[PDB]
Amino acid sequence: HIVSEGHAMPSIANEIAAFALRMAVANALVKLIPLTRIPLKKSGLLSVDRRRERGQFPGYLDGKKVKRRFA
Amino acid sequence: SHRRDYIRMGYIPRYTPWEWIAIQEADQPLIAEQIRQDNIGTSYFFSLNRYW
Amino acid sequence: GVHRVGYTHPSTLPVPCAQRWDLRLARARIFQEYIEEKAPGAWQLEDERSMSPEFKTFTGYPMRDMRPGYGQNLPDYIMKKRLPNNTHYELFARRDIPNEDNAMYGKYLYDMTVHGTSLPSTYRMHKDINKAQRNDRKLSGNRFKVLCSSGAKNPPSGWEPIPD
Amino acid sequence: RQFDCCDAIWQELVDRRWPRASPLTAELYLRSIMDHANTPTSEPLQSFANINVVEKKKVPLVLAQMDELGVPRTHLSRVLMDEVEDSLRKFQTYRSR
Amino acid sequence: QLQAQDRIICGTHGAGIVAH
Amino acid sequence: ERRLRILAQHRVGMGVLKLDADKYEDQADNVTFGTTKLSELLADARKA
Amino acid sequence: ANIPRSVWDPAQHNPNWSDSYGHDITNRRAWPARKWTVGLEPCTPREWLQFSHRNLAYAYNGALRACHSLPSMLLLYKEMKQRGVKVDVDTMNVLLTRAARHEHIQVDDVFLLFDELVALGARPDLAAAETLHTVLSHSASMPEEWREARRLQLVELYNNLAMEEVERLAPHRADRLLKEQMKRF
Amino acid sequence: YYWSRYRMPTQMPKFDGPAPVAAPTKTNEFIDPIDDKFPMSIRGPLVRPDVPEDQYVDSWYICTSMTHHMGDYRPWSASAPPNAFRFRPFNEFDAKGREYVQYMREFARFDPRKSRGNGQKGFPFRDAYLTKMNEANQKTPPPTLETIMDRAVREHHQHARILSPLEVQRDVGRLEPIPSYAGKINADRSVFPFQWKTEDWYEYEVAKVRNRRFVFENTEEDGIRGSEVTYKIVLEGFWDHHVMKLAEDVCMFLKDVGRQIVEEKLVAVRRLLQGGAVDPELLAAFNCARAGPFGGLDEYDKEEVANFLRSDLRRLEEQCLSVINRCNVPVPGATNIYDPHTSWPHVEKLEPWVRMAEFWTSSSDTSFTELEMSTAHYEFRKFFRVIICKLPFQSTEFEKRMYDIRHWLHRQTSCEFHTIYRRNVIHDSAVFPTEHDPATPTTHEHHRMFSFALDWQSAPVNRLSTDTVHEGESWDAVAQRLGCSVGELKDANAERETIEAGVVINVPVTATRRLTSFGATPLVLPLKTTSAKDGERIRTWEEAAAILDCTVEELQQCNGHAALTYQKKESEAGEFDSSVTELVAPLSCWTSTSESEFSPVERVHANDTLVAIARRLQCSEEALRAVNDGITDVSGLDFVRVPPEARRPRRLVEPQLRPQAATDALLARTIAEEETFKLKSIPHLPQNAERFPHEYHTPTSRFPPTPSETPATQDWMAYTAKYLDKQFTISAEPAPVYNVNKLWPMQQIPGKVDQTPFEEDQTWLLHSIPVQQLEMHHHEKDLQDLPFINHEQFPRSLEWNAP
Amino acid sequence: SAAPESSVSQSHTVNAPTVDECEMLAERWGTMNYWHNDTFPRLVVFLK
Repeated sequence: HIVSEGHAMPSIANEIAAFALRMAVANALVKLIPLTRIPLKKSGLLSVDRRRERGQFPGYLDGKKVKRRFA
Repeated sequence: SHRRDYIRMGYIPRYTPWEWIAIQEADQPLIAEQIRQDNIGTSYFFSLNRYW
Repeated sequence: GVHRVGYTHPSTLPVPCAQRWDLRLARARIFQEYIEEKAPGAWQLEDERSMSPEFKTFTGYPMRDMRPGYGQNLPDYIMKKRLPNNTHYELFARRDIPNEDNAMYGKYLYDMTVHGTSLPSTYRMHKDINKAQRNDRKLSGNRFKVLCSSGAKNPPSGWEPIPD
Repeated sequence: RQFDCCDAIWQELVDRRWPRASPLTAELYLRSIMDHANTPTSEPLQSFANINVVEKKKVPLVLAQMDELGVPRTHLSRVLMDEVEDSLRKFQTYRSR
Repeated sequence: QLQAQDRIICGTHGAGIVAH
Repeated sequence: ERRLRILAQHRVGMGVLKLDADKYEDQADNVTFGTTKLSELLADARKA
Repeated sequence: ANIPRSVWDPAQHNPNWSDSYGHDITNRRAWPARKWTVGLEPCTPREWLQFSHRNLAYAYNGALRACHSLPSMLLLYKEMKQRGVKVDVDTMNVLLTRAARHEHIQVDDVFLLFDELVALGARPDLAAAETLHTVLSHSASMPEEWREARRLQLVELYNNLAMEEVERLAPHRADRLLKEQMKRF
Repeated sequence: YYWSRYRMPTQMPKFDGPAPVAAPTKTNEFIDPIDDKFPMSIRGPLVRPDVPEDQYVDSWYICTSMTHHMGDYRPWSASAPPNAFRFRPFNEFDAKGREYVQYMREFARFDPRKSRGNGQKGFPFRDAYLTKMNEANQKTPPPTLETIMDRAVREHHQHARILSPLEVQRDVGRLEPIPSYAGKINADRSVFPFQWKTEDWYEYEVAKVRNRRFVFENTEEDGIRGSEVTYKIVLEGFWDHHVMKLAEDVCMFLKDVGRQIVEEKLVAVRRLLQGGAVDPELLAAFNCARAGPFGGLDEYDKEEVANFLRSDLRRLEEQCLSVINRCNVPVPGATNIYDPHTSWPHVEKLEPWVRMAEFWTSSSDTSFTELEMSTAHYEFRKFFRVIICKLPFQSTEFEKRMYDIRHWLHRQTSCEFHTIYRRNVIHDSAVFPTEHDPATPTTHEHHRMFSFALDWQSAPVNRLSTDTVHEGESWDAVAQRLGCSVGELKDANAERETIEAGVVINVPVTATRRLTSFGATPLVLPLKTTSAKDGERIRTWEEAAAILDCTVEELQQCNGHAALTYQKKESEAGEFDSSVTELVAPLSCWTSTSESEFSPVERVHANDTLVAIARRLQCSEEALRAVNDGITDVSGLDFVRVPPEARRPRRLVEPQLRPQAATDALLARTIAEEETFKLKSIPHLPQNAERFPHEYHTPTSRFPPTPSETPATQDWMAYTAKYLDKQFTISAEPAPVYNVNKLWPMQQIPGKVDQTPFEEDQTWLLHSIPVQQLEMHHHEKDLQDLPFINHEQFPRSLEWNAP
Repeated sequence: SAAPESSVSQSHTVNAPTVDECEMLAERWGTMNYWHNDTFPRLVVFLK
């Protein structure tokens, strides 16, 4: 069973959410069975990536990553 | 008040002493409406109207 | 579809009960409510954005009412609007003034109490000190501007300015 | 000079409410608390202002409890009433003021 | 359940830890 | 109880009727208004 | 009634109220992490993430192998058992081989050590079974009844090992390897 | 000098020997050269000592973190319990597992009848409760055929059962013991995994959110929960460590004070438990009921009253002992004040008020792009901590000691006192009776806008407690008139042994037919003098004022017509107009009577046979027959007259409604001006405004507009019968005798034609539904200028509660 | 000097039956645990 926490959206059919589900399942399996930790750790299942979308900034034209027009 | 090694020696109490508690409590008066005693029923008719 | 809502009286019923409309009228008697007769029955909309736990902005309460024509002139808005008395506007209209010392207490009274007499503002003191430091060196730049020129134009009998 | 036990007995009486606390009983309790208020402490507690003057703050509570119990206020002696009014003017500010 | 509590704590000005 | 629940839609919850009297600035008057309204609601609910 | 009686009356003194200068010193201390020589006690969450009782077994195996004398191996084994870390096939084999090599040890003591290891959880393997078989063959001085009693245990252990081997080799269809192992058994 | 404080000088540190020689990219002053040059593989990626962040605070005006306890670094093991696995509070599970086992245990021990007291705590585990409510999970499939056959051929034929993954020894190093949950954990679709209906989930979530404050804090339950009064001290400051330390200090102070108060209460209640006496007031309170549960008057004696009192005192004593034990529990060795069992008063948390202000930093007056790129964020923070005290009794001493801590609160800290105390309120039928509905029921027209003031007065409506007895009356006659017992009326009077004509008596407070002030029947003063003043008509207005006992101004305001047509001579001579047909009395002089205030007739239901009517009206069947000419059955009669001796009559109108004469006296000038200016009617629409409906749209109508109704569009049977063949036998679909609410959530005004939410998509976008054009206005959020300009009056928590 | 108030509740600790309590035993109220407690049940002596 999977319980979603944080920001909830109608459809989470995206690769990021799938990766989060995969990490949660791997951690649950490791907690359930100890010796399962070695294959998952060697395959990178348990490793967490710290990447996140750039936060909003009104200085940018779109607000995230594009500056304003220059003459 | 007997603590000679105060402030200068780095001693600052974590808890406010009972003497200071009593001093501060005795310095100010008590509001008479905080007792909120009630013995008779509510006044349905005149209490809301009262005087302008 | 379009229809006329019926109302079966409990007396006419085979076995009487308390009709929902009767109970709602009793509720309106209890709490002074407003029955909007012109309210359509087909516009009952739930604000799914703030009423459905699917969205990250879910809160559980109907924060806004789905009505594009809902403005502020209408008496429906006016009756349930909140007056600005005692609000943050009341706080701002009194706390936010140029002189917070004057907000706390009168400057003249405070000076007359703690100091000897009323003290001028720092800007006025700057003006007075600059005039003091500039009158000693020369007396040509300055002029005479006063609120009431009557006293200057008609000085008292015993007023003889000292020549310089 | 057992004012804590005197207060305990007064609370027991105001919880019973059947002995029907007399004006004399109320006067005795008020006199006891005022004497405790005027009793000074030792020097280490006397370095600052005297701390026993806080005991007069209980007087309005006792007056409210007398109002609930039905004990008349005027039946108190005038000598006690002068000090009661002193403690009231010291610890009985109304909301309007 | 301190031993000789009345004499040590409630009877001695040193509480048993002050050498007069 | 059922009539009272129908009369008070959201004022009751988990078997605990609650009324937030906010009419007057003074709590002394607000509690009077709250008690009056509670008694009125109870009287109208007692029709059953 | 203002100042509570519980703070100035010595009759109501708290029997177990510690002083202000004691508990802080008690919790300020950081005891040395080398409670045992082989491993380091973790003091930080990162060290706790790295630390595991099963992982300590690998370092204890390495230190046991580095040890050159059976008394030193026994001392290290005592330290490991006191720590409670996991005991496995590696330590079982490295201890049994040296116990068998040593001549001063009675052949019953090595069997007792093997029994207590398998009680601690170290699963038996073919190398340890061979070592125990060698000790049984070189236990002439012991009673014949004792030899027969331990022979029954050895043969049932070999049967258990054969069952485990066939179970672990059935799915992969390695008939030749399974036959080769069973030939040794 | 106020500046004399800012005068103390400091001294520089004393150096020894030579000065630190530098090295013989811009040289950055901030970076420490040798420390930064030192390899990270040796010095570690640490900028602070490895200490829990609880001890570290992010400083102000300095881009570094500081420590509130300066230089005194507690190790990690100080916070954790002794010998803790991974420094956890409990070495069993991690944070999330510890949280979730709580929900599992709560659902395991859940009982729906226990939720009546608490609020959010009453809601069980969401996933388990919802998957239990789901009806599609009770049908758990059995093990499938192939798996059954494989297990059979493995265990029986191949002599090797298929081991579950839990019991498989996958650790090649050692043998692990078989866990107790290897295969004995039964699998059921109704318990795990959780699968629930979307509507059930939505209802659960919204109910849990709404039932936030619906918790009865003060109950009679024994233990931590259950008290007489509850105090919440919400103390707010600028820094989290500030409020934490202040909460600790206030918790200690309240612990001592509450311990002394509760011990005094205990030494007072043990005296009562040892022995006591019951007062006659208490005896009267226990024996005041007219009828007990056993159908008759109950006689509680001294022993029973003392037993009830002693039981209450025993419960209070056990609560006080629990409070004292919890007060004595905390110790300097281990003081945990965030749990109620081991602390009193326990301290709880609250979400801090954090407000991010986003503003420009550049001073440029030309470049908007530069101004936007120069944007900066700085946030205000207000951290609060909540202290909860639950006293099993209401003592003013504790309130005195509690309200007086704001004087000695720490620097830059405020406090709020929430008080939840049990209070006895009185509900009486004397002023809030339970009568029948009015004969004429109020409709939606009485609940329109401004109806709260135009035609409604504040409850309760006054009912006369005094009456005047007529000449043809006796004790039984007046008792019958007032719907009360003659004995109780005589007791209420208590001084009149005899009844005389034209005597004012006091109506008993429990009478069921008490008259309402200002009866709905207007009073009209006849023109006839009924005296020797004139003999034919009242001449002056002073004469009518004297007769009616009311002011001349009120007389003018009540009617107006006499004032308008007053045939008065300007030479100081005022006369009544000869065209005045009648003179109406002002509302203040009106009188009410039972005949004009209670309905003389009532309507019967279908299942009434001369018995239900008598039961409803509290009259006898013989009296009902006598007043209705001895009718045996009322099957064919709809209206039945009510005997005057009925003890529960029917009122014509609702007493709380406002008479129209009050509004007439309100806008008296309007009526007079209308009569003077001959205002027949004021049109509000042009002649053919109905031709174009969308053109005008008065500021009361709402979209979508309702099309005109049609006769036989209610159902397909009626449509076929009327518009298709005219030979269909059945007129319409079988209509139930009861009322059917087509729009179930919405209570629409009956008798009004209205639509229902559209089933089809096409009509939704093809109807005359406009779109938002101007700014969006909310009835309350308009005070807050915009989502960006969030106007907050006070820096209270967004999760703050008002009890 | 006053000793701290005892934290033991006498309403649940049944004491030995005094000879003075026996006279009013026929005129005294008690709970079922009081009457049938393990040590010194009062109903037995009331019957005796």
